[PDB]
Order: sequence, then C-alpha cells, then structure tokens
Amino acid sequence: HHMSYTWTGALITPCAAEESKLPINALSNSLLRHHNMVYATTSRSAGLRQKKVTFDRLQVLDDHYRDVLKEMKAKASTVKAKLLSVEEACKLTPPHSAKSKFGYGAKDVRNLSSKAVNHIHSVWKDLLEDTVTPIDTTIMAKNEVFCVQGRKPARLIVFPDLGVRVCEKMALYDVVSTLPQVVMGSSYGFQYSPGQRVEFLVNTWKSKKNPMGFSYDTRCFDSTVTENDIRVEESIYQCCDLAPEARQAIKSLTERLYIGGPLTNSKGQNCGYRRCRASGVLTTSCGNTLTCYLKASAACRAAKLQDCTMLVNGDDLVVICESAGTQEDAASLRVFTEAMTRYSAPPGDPPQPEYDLELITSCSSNVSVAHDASGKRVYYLTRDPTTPLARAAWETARHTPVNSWLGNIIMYAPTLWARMILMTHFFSILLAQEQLEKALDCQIYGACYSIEPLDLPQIIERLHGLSAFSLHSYSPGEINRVASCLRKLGVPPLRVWRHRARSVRARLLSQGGRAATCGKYLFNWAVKTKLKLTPISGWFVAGYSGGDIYH
Ligand SMILES: CC(C)CCn1c(=O)c(C2=NS(=O)(=O)c3cc(NS(C)(=O)=O)ccc3N2)c(O)n2ccnc12
Repeated sequence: HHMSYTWTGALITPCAAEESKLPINALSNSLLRHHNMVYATTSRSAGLRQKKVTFDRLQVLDDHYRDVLKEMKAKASTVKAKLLSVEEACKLTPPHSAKSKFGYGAKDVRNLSSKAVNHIHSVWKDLLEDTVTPIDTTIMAKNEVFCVQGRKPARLIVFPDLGVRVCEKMALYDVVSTLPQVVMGSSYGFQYSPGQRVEFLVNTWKSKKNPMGFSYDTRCFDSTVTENDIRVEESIYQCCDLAPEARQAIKSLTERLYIGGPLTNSKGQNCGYRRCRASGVLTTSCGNTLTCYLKASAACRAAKLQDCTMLVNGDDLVVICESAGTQEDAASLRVFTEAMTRYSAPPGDPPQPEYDLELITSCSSNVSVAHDASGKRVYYLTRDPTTPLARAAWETARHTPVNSWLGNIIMYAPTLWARMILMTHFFSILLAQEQLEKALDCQIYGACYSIEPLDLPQIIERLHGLSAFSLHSYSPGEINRVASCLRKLGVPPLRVWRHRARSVRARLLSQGGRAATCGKYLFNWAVKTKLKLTPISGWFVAGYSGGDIYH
C-alpha cells in the first residue's frame, strides 16, 4: 500500500462552534430569498471527506516524464533565490494567522516580539540540525459557503505551527515566488491578472490554425501527490542557486513536513498520518503547479497532441492545441488521461474536447465577450455567479475573516453580475454604515490583502482598464446564465438592481472625494446618459494558497 492517509479514529474537531445554516438579518432578503439553498461546510461532515481523500496511489514513471523533468530542471538551474531575514518573513505573516502553541501570536510575529523571534530562531536552528523528525501538523475542517447542487463535505486543511510557517517563508518565499515563471514561462497561470489571462487564452486560441482546448480536472489533486512527487519537487528547488543554509532548510522541510507527518486535531489528539500534499504549507501552490505541469506536459507527449500550449494554476489545468480532427482529438484525450492516470493524477470528470473558447472553464472561469463604449468587441473573464452570490449572502449578515464579495468585485469587475449586484449591494451596506473608508481583508491567488473599498475604482482601472466601467451588450449566453442563477437563488432581477444602483450612485456623489469617484466610475452603467470617464502592486506574481501570506 501507498495510502494517502492513515487514520486512528479520533475525530477532526472544531475550535469555535460552527454554523451550517445561512444567518439572516434585515439586509438578507434584499439580496436573496431562498435561504435554504445556501449552507456552510462544518466538521460534522469531516468523516465523508476522509473517505474521499483516502486511497492507494500507484505511479508508473516513463521516459516522457523524465524528459520533461530534466528540461524543467535545466530552467530551474537559472534561478537565484535568497534567504529572507526573520524580519522580512515576520512582515509577510497575516495579522490574524493562527497563533503558535509556543506562547506568542501573529501580532507578536509582525511586531518582532523577542519571544516570537527567539522561538523562530530556535525552529530554524532545529531545521539545520535535524532532517528526519516529522514535524507536527494540525488538521481542521474548513467552513466554506456553497449553494446546494445536495451538499459537499468540508475540505480538510493541514498546517504546521506559526514558528514553522515563518521558517518556511525564510527558506522558500523567494524560490516559490520566482521559480514557477522561470520553469514554465507563459504557462504559469498566477503571473496574469484576469485581463492578461483572457489575452493569453484568446491569443493562444488564435495562434492555432484549428483550435481545440480542454480543461483537465484531477480528482482530489492533493491526495494524488506522492512522496515521489514531493521529492521531485524538492530536486527542482535544489537546482536553484541557493545559499548552503537554504539548501539544508529546504531538505529538512521536505523530509520532515512536505512529504508527510502526523495529524493532530484542535484538541491535541492524534488523528493519523499524512503521506500526500498538505493543503496549508507555503509550497502547496508552487508544488502543485510544478507537479501538475510535469505530469500534464509528459501526458501531452504520450498523446501526441500537436502544438499544445498549457495553462497551469496549481491543480487547475487547461490545454489548447492544434486539432487533428474531431475523432482524432477525442482519442488523443483518452490517451492523455491514461497517461495522467499512470502518473497518479486520475480525472475527476473525463476531459472533453471543446471547439468554442467560451465553453472552456478553468480556474472556475470562462472567457466571454461584451462591447466597450466605442462598440468594439471586448473579451473578459466571467464565471457562474452562484457561489459568489451564496457567499455574499453569508457576508451580508456575518463578518467573516475573508470578504469574498470584495475579491470578487476586484477580479470580476467587468462582469454583468459583479457590477449590477455585488457593487450595488455592498456599496449600499457600506454607505449606510459609513464604512467606505474601512480596510477589509480579501484573498487573491491565496494571498491576503487589506483593501479599502473606496480604492476600488483605481484598483479596477489598474487591473482591467477603463473599459471595465463601460462594458455593455453582454452575450445572450452570459445574460441568460446570470438571470437563471438569480431565479435559482431568489435574487431580485437585474432590472431591480439598476434602480437600486441609481440610488447608490446618487448617494455616493452626495459625498465628494473618493466616494464620488466610486459613484462616478463604478455606477456609470446605471445612468441613461453616461459621463466621460477618464483616467484617475506585485499582485499577480505568484500563487500562495494555504501559504499564510499577507501582502
Ligand atoms: C483570474 C481569476 C479571475 C480566476 C478565478 N480566481 C482564481 O482562480 C483564484 C485562485 N486562487 S488560489 O490561489 O487559491 C488557487 C489555488 C489553486 N490550486 S492549488 C490549491 O494552489 O493547488 C488553483 C486555482 C486558484 N485560483 C482567486 O484567488 N480568485 C479570486 C477571484 N477569482 C479568483
């Protein structure tokens, strides 16, 4: 057996009671009426998740796999990475990151408290001196909001102690920030803003005489990741030009933490043991991207896919290539999938060839088209708004550590649903509470940012361009998917939201300075006669999911 996990039978436990039911307040019904459709995951379903993630991995590595790996290593040898000082790593820690078991917290770390710093120094020395003892991790059930499909079990998060997390940053922050783009070039997804990611997909689709594309979804990717895969990742990091002390900390973190280790619940009991990827380590995003790109690149070769271009964001993969005709394309995908499977990345849903760029979903998103003020066609990234709307509903009535509505407006600003619903609804709330000035935390590509809502128009201009404040004539397909999600969740129809936005718009103007700018730029779509809109950040460098990174 090469089992992903082994279990003692101790339960995965909560550390703060959990709500599964959508909380309701005086604002809820204005956004969403079918309250019973929205739920949060809790520890109560941890047992179901444990079954889905617990399986035997077999791997067969052929010449295609080793050929790609050697090329990846040749690129990695051009990378030079530096160690971060204690201070620099401390400043990357989120103010609300889980406190250490060793008598200090995240604010202690960020303040360079001598207790915190002395302890981090001691963890670092222990990594230099010991490269064998498994390091403790905590396993928790995540509380995430979804719409019924009817329920998903809680996903599991596994993370080491704060002092270890700081040490991870010291050894590897520079490496995981710089190495993936050097190794993968334009295939590394986390270097693009949503605008850049649309342009790379459109330009890639166009670069083909006869385009064919597909997303590839690996079933529980983290669980498919073997000890071979994690040591092979380490062998890639070790190609970089690194201080000897960083070489030794990386080796040590790989043997004692990345490859596996014991799982402790929130109550201090032993839950079992992990031999696969931990979700809550610095390297999760870079490790998964390298491993997915290596297997997928080797699988493309096996399948003889012609002129493929891949786009990789951790475990999310899309491939666009030169079509060999429909029958040949479909056979090719079967071979690609057989190869991914021998490599221990079996499919969740069989992949399917697509000849319409707009019908491919990757990173939960698809390209679509609207028209700018001039009336030119404009590509932009959108998504099904069901999950964004369910989570906005939760957030309307409860403070949560991440405001998904804010990350969503930023990332999907050009979209019909973020503009009409999310902007209108949350600006209305913030105005009534006089909180436009209040910085709020959100997550982009796994990193935490503290963003003042009043800064949105500058942020959105910077990332999307001015056209985001004037898109119109959305596609019937996009319009229809939005309207159908509104009906499903009991959200008022778009015509109601345009009326509310005129009010929100007027109220924002009633204030001047940054507030009027929000009114003027964010809600220009809502007036009959538009105003002239004229012009009024290491954000997309790398992904950091589970990496405890604050920017
Ligand atoms: C270009 C955007 C609009 C796509 C959608 N999108 C994401 O893909 C990520 C993103 N955030 S993410 O860094 O947590 C992540 C992780 C992984 N896989 S793993 C665990 O690293 O192996 C795959 C994809 C993602 N995508 C994100 O933070 N946000 C925010 C708003 N929209 C997005």
